[PDB]
Amino acid sequence: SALQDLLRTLKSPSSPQQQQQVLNILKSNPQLMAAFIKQRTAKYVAN
Amino acid sequence: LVPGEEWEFEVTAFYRGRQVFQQTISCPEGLRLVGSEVGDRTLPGWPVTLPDPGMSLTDRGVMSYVRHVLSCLGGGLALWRAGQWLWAQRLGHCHTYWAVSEELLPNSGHGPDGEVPKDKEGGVFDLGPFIVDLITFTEGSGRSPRYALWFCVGESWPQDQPWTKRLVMVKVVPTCLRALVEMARVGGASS
Repeated sequence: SALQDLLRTLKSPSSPQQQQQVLNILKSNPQLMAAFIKQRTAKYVAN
Repeated sequence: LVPGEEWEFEVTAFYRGRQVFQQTISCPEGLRLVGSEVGDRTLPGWPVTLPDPGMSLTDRGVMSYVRHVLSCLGGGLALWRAGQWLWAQRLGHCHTYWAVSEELLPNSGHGPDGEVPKDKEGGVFDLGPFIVDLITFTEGSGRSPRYALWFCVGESWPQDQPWTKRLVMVKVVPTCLRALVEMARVGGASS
């Protein structure tokens, strides 16, 4: 569901192969998945 | 040689700045840009045939040169992933120059990143630095990481001139990298 919301974000066309390869880069780079999770709520009203 | 690193590539070819071809292929052995019949199988990698300039171009003088270039491609231009690197190797008679750039190559005459080796493969793209900068991009660095590979086939790299005047330019894009950058952008990141 966390991966699904990311893929959902694909406002562009694709294929089953591209999607699997994206999940693969994410599975082998947990620090990248952490950034996407942190960016999802990083926006806040300052000053 | 080991499965788990298969990448889908979108190949776009331009004859004199004119898009004449575009195909997307996901092959475990990477691919090879050939300019002919699709025969000699002794070579590894999925053969992607560039079209004859006749069915798109009208100029007959240009069809001439492109046809010669495509003919000197022989084994072709091999490209494949292995580890954290993208590898390329030239198997024919035409020198090929590459550079990593934006989806749309800019005429910022700066010269090529290098030349594709013929004797042994050479690395043309490192996934490591790409992810490092993809992460800071999501943080706000404002600099989207590049992932598009551009190849000048048969002529020197168009440094002082517009690439659209080159006989054969090929743009290769690893679609998963394009997607990762788009998700970082839609997630709230700007350049």
